[PDB]
Amino acid sequence: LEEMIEFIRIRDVSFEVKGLNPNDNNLYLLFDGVRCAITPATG
Amino acid sequence: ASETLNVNPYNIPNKQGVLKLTPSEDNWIDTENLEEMIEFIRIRDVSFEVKGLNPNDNNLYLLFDGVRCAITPATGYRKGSEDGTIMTDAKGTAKGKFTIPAGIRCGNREVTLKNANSTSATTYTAQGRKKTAQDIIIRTRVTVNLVDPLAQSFQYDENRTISSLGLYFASKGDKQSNVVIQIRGMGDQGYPNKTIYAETVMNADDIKVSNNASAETRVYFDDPMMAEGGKEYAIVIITENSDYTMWVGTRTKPKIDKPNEVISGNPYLQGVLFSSSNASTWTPHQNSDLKFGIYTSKFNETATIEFEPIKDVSADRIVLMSTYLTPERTGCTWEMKLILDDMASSTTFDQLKWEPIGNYQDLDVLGLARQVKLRATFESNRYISPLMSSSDLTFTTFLTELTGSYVGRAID
Amino acid sequence: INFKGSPYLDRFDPSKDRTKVLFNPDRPLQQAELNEMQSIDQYYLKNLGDAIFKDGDKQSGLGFTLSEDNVLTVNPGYVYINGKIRYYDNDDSVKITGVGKETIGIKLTERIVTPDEDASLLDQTSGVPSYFSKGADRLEEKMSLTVNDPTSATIYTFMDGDLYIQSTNAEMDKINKVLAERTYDESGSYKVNGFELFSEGNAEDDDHVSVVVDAGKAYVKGFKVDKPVSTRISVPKS
Amino acid sequence: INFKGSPYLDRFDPSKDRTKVLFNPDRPLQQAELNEMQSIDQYYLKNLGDAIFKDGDKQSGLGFTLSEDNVLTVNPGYVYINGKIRYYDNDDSV
Amino acid sequence: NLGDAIFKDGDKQSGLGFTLSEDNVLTVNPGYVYINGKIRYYDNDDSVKITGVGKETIGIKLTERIVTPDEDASLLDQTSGVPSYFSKGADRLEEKMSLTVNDPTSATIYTFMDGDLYIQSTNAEMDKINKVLAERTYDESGSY
Amino acid sequence: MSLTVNDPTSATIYTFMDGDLYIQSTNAEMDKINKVLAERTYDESGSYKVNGFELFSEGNAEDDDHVSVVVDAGKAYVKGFKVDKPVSTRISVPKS
Amino acid sequence: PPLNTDPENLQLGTVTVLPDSDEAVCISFAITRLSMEDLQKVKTRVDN
Amino acid sequence: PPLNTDPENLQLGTVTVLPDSDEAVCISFAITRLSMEDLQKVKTRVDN
Repeated sequence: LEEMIEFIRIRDVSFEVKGLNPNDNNLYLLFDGVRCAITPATG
Repeated sequence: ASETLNVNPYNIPNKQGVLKLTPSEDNWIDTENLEEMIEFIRIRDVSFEVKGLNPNDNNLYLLFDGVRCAITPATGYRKGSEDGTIMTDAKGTAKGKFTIPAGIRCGNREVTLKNANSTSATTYTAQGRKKTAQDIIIRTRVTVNLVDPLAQSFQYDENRTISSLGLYFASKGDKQSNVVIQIRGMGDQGYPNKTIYAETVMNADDIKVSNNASAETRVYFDDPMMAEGGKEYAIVIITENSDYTMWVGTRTKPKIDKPNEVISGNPYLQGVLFSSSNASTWTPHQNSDLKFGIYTSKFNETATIEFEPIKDVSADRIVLMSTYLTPERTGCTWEMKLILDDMASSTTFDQLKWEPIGNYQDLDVLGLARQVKLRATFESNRYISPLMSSSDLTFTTFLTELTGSYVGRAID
Repeated sequence: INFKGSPYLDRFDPSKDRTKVLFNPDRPLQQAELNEMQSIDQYYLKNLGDAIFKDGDKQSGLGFTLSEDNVLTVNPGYVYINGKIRYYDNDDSVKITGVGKETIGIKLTERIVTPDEDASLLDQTSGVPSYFSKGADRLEEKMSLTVNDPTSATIYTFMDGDLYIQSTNAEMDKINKVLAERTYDESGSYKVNGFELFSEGNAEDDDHVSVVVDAGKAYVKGFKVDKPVSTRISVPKS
Repeated sequence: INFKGSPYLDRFDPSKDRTKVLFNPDRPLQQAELNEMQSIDQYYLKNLGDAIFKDGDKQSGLGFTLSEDNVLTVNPGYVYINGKIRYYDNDDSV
Repeated sequence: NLGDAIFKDGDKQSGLGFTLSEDNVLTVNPGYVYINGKIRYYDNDDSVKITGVGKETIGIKLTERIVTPDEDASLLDQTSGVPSYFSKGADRLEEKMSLTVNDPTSATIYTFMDGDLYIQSTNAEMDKINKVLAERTYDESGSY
Repeated sequence: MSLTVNDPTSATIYTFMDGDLYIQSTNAEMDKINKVLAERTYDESGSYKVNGFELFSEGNAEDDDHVSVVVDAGKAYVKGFKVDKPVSTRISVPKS
Repeated sequence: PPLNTDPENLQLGTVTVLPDSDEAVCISFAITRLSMEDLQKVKTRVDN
Repeated sequence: PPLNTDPENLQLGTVTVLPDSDEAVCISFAITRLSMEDLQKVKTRVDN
């Protein structure tokens, strides 16, 4: 037909989260629930 | 309860006795000569009972899909003076069998055991697929009834398979009049709808009486009825006769057992009583209810339906066209242990496994069967289970021919 | 009523919107105050109830039993009148004509009640008429039934000996009329399935086509159309 | 409690539709009348509730905490009981 | 108690179809309203003017009184001749309505925006119902 | 005024099935109107699909006795009732 | 032939009661909702 | 196919979980929503 795109690109996505526990730990990023890899921005 | 209730104080009839079909449905294929519905219902004999007609009601003929059939009485019963008809016993009970006519198109059909003295009707069922066409052929049917009766809205709150009610009478009529309990839904009168959900006939033989609403009169239906949650049903408490006097409770009244003590509004505000001089003049009791209990099949979480084998099956091909509902939280596995005409002598269902089969789809033996022991396994929940009719039921089989040309027609 | 006049003294004014009586001790008893204190509340009651209902609005009990000579019994029950709900404890049963419309409706039946008529209301704390026994009188107005007085508190109309209309519980019927008509506003005169125009000879009456038809289900006027039957209807041969 | 007993005597009749009290001038009085006046009003009031509601018809407030031993603590609000809408007086948690 | 379970203060009931004006007087036409527990027939003729800019709310305010037989020859005893001993018995509560502009205390019965009666709540029922229906006719299939 | 429990003839504000509130029906009208509309919607269009929901797959490399079924998102008034299921679908079901 | 003026009753097709007899023929013009008929003409010309 | 009849769960078809494996296949008698799959019964024979 004439159609949208088969894949979203492998884009780099920065992020921020708020309002977890004080110094909460082992926080896995789950893109579509799928475990991906965080760059921990130290601090 | 706080007082009796005379179920028809009008004391006015409408003479629908209550018919049963045995078998009540079919699954079949027919060389009647698209991947169609099953064309004509094969000409097949149905046994029956009908109840609560006139005392020795006479000339009761039968119409199937509204087409005139011939009854043969069962024992306990004569023909009418007319034949192709029955004369009941004194309760208006009649039993027997008749033949499903030719020209009976595939689908559900209305079976009409009657004369002018009493009517009765109920539906036969017939639907599925042929693998080769000819004609599609369907005509269908429709079912309802009315009286001067009592009725009672009642809900169920979660889905449960009603097995029976329980009720109490102050007094009762004779052995040949009756209450019929139907169960129904509700209409935008706020009163019951007209639909036959469930039905059961209850003479004074069938009814228990008490001075203090305790004679636990149990309303059992023939199969169950599934009372879904979040919904008012109604009981329709069909009778011609006043003298069935139950035990109702009503708004702030002295209770019959212990009259020092007085009722709520409606005893069971999750319900509403009604009384009517035509099954529509219904008294809205925002004041009242029956004294009653209700009971369901507390099912266990699975079942075995261990069939007796089909034998000398002698068929290289197979079908399942059984029929059932599996509700949610239920399952109906379907299996065979196939001894074959292909097989050796010691081969026994004991050596065979529960080999499963798919419904409404063809299957192969690839050479002849000779015994099919069968089981369906149910899976279920505490209150609900699959429900399969023993005449919705086929494990169909086939032999194929060794020769059969495509002769094309002559060509100019 | 002019209960303002003695013995009843009744000074209330709804249109001032009087709302309490405010007394003093050691009292010689100008009792207008009591007649008034009751009637004060009964006007606000009247205002508040008549927002909800018309006189003759049926509540509970209230089935019917039309006799064959056409004395309509209405089965006893709760009915609305003119600020308030009242129980039609009567079965008070009225000859309807059974032809055309029949405006069935009530009168609440005024009687003023002295203890002097009603000795059951004379001072049973001492020697019965023992003087205390003329403290007050009453009004009383038991409901009673009428037909083809449309100014009576009209509970029903019967058409040709039918009850003319049968949606007893009725607020869902506004909703129904609306939804069925929404099943008409987009479109609503349609075969959802079935009904199509086959043929078959009537041969019993060998002078008509016994028109063979299957089931169908549908909406027409957007109201639900549902005739599932094995059909054979006679229309004459050509 | 019954105000048809002495001295209160309450000789009201709802089945008659006794409708109004017509008190009489400068009056040594059977206080017998008086229960029976509120009784008259109580019938029509009661009717205008009980033809319409069920006892335990909640009208405000009544969200809840189930105390986790299972003491239900409904967070309080309005309720119907016979004849009338009333604030439900308590949580009364049990 | 029973009024407040059904109605809210400022629920209009009859009459009231504005005698609005260029002067921005709304003579709020006599008719019924629910205020302070009670349905009340509004029978005044108090003309309040608006500005015709921004949000303007029209609302009724009730005010109470004790009123005495000194003020009222009607509170002077038909056990008796009026102007004598016995006669000057109980006083009365009374509760009457008045029209107000922008008063948050008032039971608001109309609201205006730039002189528009931008509100018109013409139903408690078929309004609330179509706020389901044509909205479902947008929703999980619709809007076209 | 006072409270009781397991007297059903008491002014029964609630029932708490298994210490669940047995339901939570806490509007008088919108609930009752839905008990019209989504109900008609079943009557005319029961448990049916508008779109999506279709039956491809993905393997459970997280629990590799399982499929981790990717099946599409999709919509209908399914069971007469307002369904859109937009999901990151990867559902655990056994392997064969 | 099928073009008809009743709003209460539906333009399905014709029963066409025969000479001396009873039986149907409708090789004729017609009307239907959203024209499910036209949507069937497309299927029908795909059968052609 | 287990031919389930749960009156909430609609006939999509099958995720035929593969042997020693996991995946899907759907060639079947199974019928999805109100036969509107008709659109593709037509478009298939057009596409031939």
